[PDB]
Amino acid sequence: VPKWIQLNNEIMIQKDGKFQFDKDKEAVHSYFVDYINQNTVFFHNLKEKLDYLVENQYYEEEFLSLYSFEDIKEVFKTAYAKKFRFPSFMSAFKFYNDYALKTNDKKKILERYEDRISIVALFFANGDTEKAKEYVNLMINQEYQPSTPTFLNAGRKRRGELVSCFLLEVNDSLNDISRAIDISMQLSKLGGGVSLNLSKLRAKGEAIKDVENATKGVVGVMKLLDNAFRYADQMGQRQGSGAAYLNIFHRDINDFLDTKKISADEDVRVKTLSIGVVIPDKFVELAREDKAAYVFYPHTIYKEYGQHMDEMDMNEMYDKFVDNPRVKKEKINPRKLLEKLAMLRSESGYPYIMFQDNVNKVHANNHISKVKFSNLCSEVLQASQVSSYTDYDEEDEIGLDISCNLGSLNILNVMEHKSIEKTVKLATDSLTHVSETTDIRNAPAVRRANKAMKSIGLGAMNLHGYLAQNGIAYESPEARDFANTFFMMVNFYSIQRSAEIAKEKGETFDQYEGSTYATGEYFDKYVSTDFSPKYEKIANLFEGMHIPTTEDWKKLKAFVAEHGMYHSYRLCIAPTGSISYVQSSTASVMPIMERIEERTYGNSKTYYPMPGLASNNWFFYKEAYDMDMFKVVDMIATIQQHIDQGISFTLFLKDTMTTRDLNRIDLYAHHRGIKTIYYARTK
Amino acid sequence: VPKWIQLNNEIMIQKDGKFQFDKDKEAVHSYFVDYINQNTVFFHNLKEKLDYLVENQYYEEEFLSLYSFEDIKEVFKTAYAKKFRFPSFMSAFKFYNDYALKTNDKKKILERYEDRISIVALFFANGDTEKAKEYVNLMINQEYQPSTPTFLNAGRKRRGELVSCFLLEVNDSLNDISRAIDISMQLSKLGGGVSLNLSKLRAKGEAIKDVENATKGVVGVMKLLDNAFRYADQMGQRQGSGAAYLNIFHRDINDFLDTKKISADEDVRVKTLSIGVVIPDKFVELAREDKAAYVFYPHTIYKEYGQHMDEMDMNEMYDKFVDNPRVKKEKINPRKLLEKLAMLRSESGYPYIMFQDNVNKVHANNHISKVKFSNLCSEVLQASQVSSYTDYDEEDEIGLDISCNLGSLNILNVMEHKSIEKTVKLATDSLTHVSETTDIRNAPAVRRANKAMKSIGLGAMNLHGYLAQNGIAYESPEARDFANTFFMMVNFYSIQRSAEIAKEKGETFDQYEGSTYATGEYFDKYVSTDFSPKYEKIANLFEGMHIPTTEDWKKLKAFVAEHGMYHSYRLCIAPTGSISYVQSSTASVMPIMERIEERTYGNSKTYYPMPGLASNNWFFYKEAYDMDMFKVVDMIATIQQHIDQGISFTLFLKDTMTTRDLNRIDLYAHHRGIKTIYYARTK
Amino acid sequence: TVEPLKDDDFYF
Amino acid sequence: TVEPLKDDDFYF
Ligand SMILES: Nc1ncnc2c1ncn2[C@@H]1O[C@H](COP(=O)(O)OP(=O)(O)OP(=O)(O)O)[C@@H](O)[C@H]1O
Ligand SMILES: Nc1ncnc2c1ncn2[C@@H]1O[C@H](COP(=O)(O)OP(=O)(O)OP(=O)(O)O)[C@@H](O)[C@H]1O
Ligand SMILES: Cc1cn([C@H]2C[C@H](O)[C@@H](COP(=O)(O)OP(=O)(O)OP(=O)(O)O)O2)c(=O)[nH]c1=O
Ligand SMILES: Cc1cn([C@H]2C[C@H](O)[C@@H](COP(=O)(O)OP(=O)(O)OP(=O)(O)O)O2)c(=O)[nH]c1=O
Ligand SMILES: Nc1nc2c(ncn2[C@@H]2O[C@H](COP(=O)(O)OP(=O)(O)O)[C@@H](O)[C@H]2O)c(=O)[nH]1
Ligand SMILES: Nc1nc2c(ncn2[C@@H]2O[C@H](COP(=O)(O)OP(=O)(O)O)[C@@H](O)[C@H]2O)c(=O)[nH]1
Ligand SMILES: [Mg+2]
Ligand SMILES: [Mg+2]
Repeated sequence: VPKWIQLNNEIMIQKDGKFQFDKDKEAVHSYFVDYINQNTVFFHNLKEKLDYLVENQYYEEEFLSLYSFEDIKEVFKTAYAKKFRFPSFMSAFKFYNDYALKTNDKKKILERYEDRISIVALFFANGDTEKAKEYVNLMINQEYQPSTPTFLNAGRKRRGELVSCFLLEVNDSLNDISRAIDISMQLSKLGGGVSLNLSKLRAKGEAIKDVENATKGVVGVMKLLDNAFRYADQMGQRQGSGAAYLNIFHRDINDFLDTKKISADEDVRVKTLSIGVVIPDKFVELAREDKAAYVFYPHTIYKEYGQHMDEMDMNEMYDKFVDNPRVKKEKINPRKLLEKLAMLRSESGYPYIMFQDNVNKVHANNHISKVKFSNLCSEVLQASQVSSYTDYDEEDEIGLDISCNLGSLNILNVMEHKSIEKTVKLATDSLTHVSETTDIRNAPAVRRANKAMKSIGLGAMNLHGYLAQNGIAYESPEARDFANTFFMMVNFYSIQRSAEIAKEKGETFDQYEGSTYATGEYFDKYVSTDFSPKYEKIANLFEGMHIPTTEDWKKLKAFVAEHGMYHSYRLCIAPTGSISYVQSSTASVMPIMERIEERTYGNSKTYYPMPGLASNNWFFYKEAYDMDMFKVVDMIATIQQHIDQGISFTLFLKDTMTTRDLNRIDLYAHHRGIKTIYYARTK
Repeated sequence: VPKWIQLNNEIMIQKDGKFQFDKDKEAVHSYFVDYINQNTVFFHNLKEKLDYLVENQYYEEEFLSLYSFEDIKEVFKTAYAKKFRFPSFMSAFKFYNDYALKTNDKKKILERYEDRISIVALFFANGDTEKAKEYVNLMINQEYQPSTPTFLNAGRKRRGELVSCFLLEVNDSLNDISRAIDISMQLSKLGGGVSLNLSKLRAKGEAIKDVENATKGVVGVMKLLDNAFRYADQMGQRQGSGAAYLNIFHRDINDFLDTKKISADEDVRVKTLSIGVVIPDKFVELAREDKAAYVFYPHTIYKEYGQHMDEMDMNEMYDKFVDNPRVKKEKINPRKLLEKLAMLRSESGYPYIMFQDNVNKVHANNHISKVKFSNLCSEVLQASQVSSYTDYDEEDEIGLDISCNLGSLNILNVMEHKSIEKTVKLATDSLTHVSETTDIRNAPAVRRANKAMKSIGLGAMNLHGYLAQNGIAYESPEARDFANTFFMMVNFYSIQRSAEIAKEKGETFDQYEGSTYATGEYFDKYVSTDFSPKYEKIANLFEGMHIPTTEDWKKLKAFVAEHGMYHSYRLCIAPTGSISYVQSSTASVMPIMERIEERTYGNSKTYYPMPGLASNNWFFYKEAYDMDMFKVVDMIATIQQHIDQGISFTLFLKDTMTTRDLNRIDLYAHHRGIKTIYYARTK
Repeated sequence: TVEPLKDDDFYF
Repeated sequence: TVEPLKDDDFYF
């Protein structure tokens, strides 16, 4: 075994009844000295390194040409002036195995952490030396973390897309379905995950040009999408991941769920296609009263009313559909469907549960469209318009398709530096640059919506790490108070930066005037309620930082009304997975699954304690499965009220908790305002 | 049991040791009197019938508007003036179960045979009453049978397309693969079989933009196309049948062949994709000499030479590929690969063996393109150009994708009427009309090739039936002499009609000037060799008919040089396994599989004696399995020399014969000039 | 288990 | 029944 791995295994070797947590720093030192410093290509100067990387098609030349070499050298000096040291071996291992640039033969390492960060900052700044140095300070302090696509591929020629997600609306036509397959493959080859809304597709047994019982339902389209994502497997290095979302009132909802059953035959089962279920409040009401529900055939509704099933408010039009003889449906049991959802999530973790009315109750851009579906990570909730892809040599009607411009704030490092405002504004600027520089030619709706909506996703991570390292239990009300204050601050400064960008560019996002930002309805709870901490301990955490008040929110509302808002969406909390290791952070705002992660790499067993774990804060780092899921729902809903998009909310379930417990958690999440539920992780 | 089925069941009940073949006429009479007349809705006059069918979306009003009602009435009268009587129960059963128009509830019969024929004739004539009556006489005499799509869907509103088959060239890109999937689903929606050329797709383990060993080969595309055809399976009326063709020098040839293995896992196994293998003469040369052969990576050849592997001459470029270090390849054993082909055909009937050099040595349009693959029935051998489908908002380079409009001559009825010339010319006119009226908006290359090439397929059937009813053994040299003479006359009159159409319309098919028709190379063997019958018995069959002599062929060659040719391709012999029953004809030019076919439709077995089978000609109707396959190869090669496209040549093998016998038959077919081999049926 | 829902799991 | 090609089968 290697020396660093052997030293890492001494974490679990307990002496005097305590874990040898100090051995981890020795593991980082051994790892670097024995592997990294030996297998990193070193050049006589930064000029030679840059020439080698651009000439050998490792870096793009366009973004480096915006700076003189003096500016680039100063930026790299700023990155290395911090003298950043990885505090855990797993952080360095993750970076130098996944995100560090390597030679074409993968034998050596071309990029350090201070090199990847410098290149990403130079990409973000776009010719500005001071902005590049600010980004370098932001990332080397680990206050803000660009998403895995953005961090990996910024300024590199051998890349994919910096966009993490692609949310596609699939219209009810063979041409539209074929274009959905094409766009799904063209966006999977770019690396980003693709989510598709299949609620517009007509159900099984529907008519294709007045011949009845002709359709095979959305399950055939899921088969096509699953094989399309399998084909676009990105070399197999990361398997093609795709999501499919269906409204729970869609007739195919039972067959939609039947594909995730283990007992399901290979003739119906889909493997690479994750599934999500969109649940309007009407379904929850029907389940609550234990009255028979109806799943409708979408094409009958489209023929009768001229509008798609998912474009109509089901809370208002459910009765109209039911008493309509020209609308086809079959009676179902909403409580039986809820139990089926609970057991499917217990067995496989699917489907993602999207509470449509919870999303659209506080959705700012309902005028553009209601949020009909979420992304593969079940955290992006944006307005989308379907695209009517017509026959060849006929002009297509291009709609709006959602894309992830993701970035995560490290709550621990953000609040240690007392720079919530600066970090949020710089992250918003970086995400704006990523959205602007994204130009996807094979996805027309994605490109059009990226140009028009200018939506970005600014998430946060290391919530549990910050709370445990500050002596706050995740389920404690003080933790919820801190999350309320912190995410209200984040929302305030994200809105402020969006309005500042709109003022400086003279343009807002498309159809901004109809949004609640323009009408001032979005800021109602912010100008009516004070989100300052209610606990003295929590208020001390924000000391040295100006917490926005009701009057400050009124000034921000006036500023937005006068100048507009550049981004339709700004905040969405992604799961923050493999990049959380590099930032030495807990994943997302979720609680930690295990105090010490047991990971297998090759023939070695590697251990990763969560950052800041020690004897004093051992019980503050409570495992997620040990937590009360209701209090985690409370925490997320406290965070959710300050996030305009959704949060990737994973349910951590014990083996002893039945499907009724999972359904209770789901219904409490719906009752508390949770927008989406990502996963049901059973231990 | 129905009375007609019970009377048909009396065929095998032998009295006096002889089959009761006279019971089939009783069976058809009972069928009509007790089911068809009772379940046929009758109108007071033809005006009421036409009005009801047009108003109820059964007929197109456009094609009936070019005729005054008196003209349509007289066309119907001359259709019923024949007083056509079906000779067998199976003919009427097949027609009134598969092609006769029925009401929306499929409970009553709206179309007689004479009404289907009248409607198809009125569609063919396009405003000409005399031509409509000529078509009516042609079809009611059963001299010419339009293909199943044409016969079933001519003049109907609830119709797909009149084209029986489509051939798509798939280029080596994700855009082209996605568009190929889209076009395959669109054309399967239209009801026609789709064949795809996967030889341009780069091999498994190839590089995608400097990313090496990332491709899944052609097998991933086979999985995509298989699921596309399953999805677009014509709603379940008939399972979506698609074809994939790959050159035998493609690297994925073994993976391509392994898809049909029973032992193959579901992750590599296709189920609705028929597979075909294109064998150049170079492969046969390598197998004969037992030298180790190399299958090549297509993308390496494209990078080195700028042309796709199937676009270059294998016989010339093989040594250059092998001696090229930049062309990646893997060593195979051509004889072991031939044995694998033979065992695959023995176990499953796949692949379709296509001898590329046997096609291109007599291919008239090699200047346009070599024939790189065949159709789903391995009989459509036409030049095709690949379409370079670019990104969205980028103009695509549309090529030529083969569309085949099929039609069959009933050799028995054509010869008994002594009307080879008139039948061939009228069939050519009808196929030209079908090609002209056919437009496909979702397949740009199919539409472009239909407009430019104007290629039609005029097949033939009831060869074995005519020979046996004339006391000629199918394997006898007299049968081959008759096939030679009859198909030489068919080719002569097809060329004459094509030249007459080109003269009347003033236009030839695109790139006609570079074809052998314009240069006269096509007519060399016709102006040099006399194809009159060498046997007095065969020559007596053509009594009262002018057999084209050498001087007549010289005159036709001069006429073609002066006026051109309207159709790039005219003759192609399809299996015609379904319409053969209605016409009381043996399927294709193939020998009969069984003297009395046993068929189960429901809970009752329905025996079908061969057309004209009796006691005096029992041994002339020799079953194809008992026949020498070398003699059948000789027959097909005699026919093939007068057919510009291919022939659906099915190999009928006994279980006693090994894979070496199958390989011997394959190599004899290659040596005798057979272009394609369809199936290997084992008894 | 597969414990079914009751009327009291829909109010909190 | 796999029977190997033994040559003389490519000549007729
Ligand atoms: N714990 C660590 N985390 C990250 N990088 C490390 C770590 N330990 C060593 N390195 C890397 O290895 C190099 C040499 O390791 P070492 O600890 O001996 O450095 P040093 O020269 O003593 O430190 P300094 O430059 O801070 O004076 C460092 O410059 C750094 O790039
Ligand atoms: N063998 C058959 N083939 C086709 N149609 C048939 C056949 N037998 C009966 N029919 C149909 O049933 C009807 C009644 O049969 P039948 O032969 O008694 O009629 P028909 O017109 O009086 O006969 P004929 O041709 O001797 O004048 C026919 O007009 C025809 O429509
Ligand atoms: C994207 C992708 C391509 N391919 C294969 C199939 C196509 O025939 C082949 C062509 O891909 P292309 O789409 O042409 O790749 P590219 O144009 O971006 O780069 P390059 O032209 O240099 O190749 O790649 C896969 O097998 N799987 C995949 O996921
Ligand atoms: C062609 C085809 C369509 N469909 C379904 C999926 C599509 O959502 C739906 C629409 O297909 P369309 O392409 O819209 O077919 P159409 O326009 O002829 O039908 P209509 O005019 O009645 O709208 O039909 C299948 O399920 N299988 C098929 O093979
Ligand atoms: N010399 C060198 N510097 C690098 C390399 N990669 C990143 N750097 C950083 O880029 C900055 C420029 O260093 P350098 O060109 O050597 O400046 P110099 O000391 O004045 O010669 C330094 O702060 C380095 O930390 C490399 O491969 N070689
Ligand atoms: N009357 C009638 N004739 C039909 C129908 N379908 C096809 N036909 C044929 O169309 C032709 C129409 O001629 P018809 O109107 O009957 O002339 P009539 O005998 O002088 O009244 C006839 O020869 C029929 O064989 C139908 O439903 N009713
Ligand atoms: Mg449609
Ligand atoms: Mg390409």
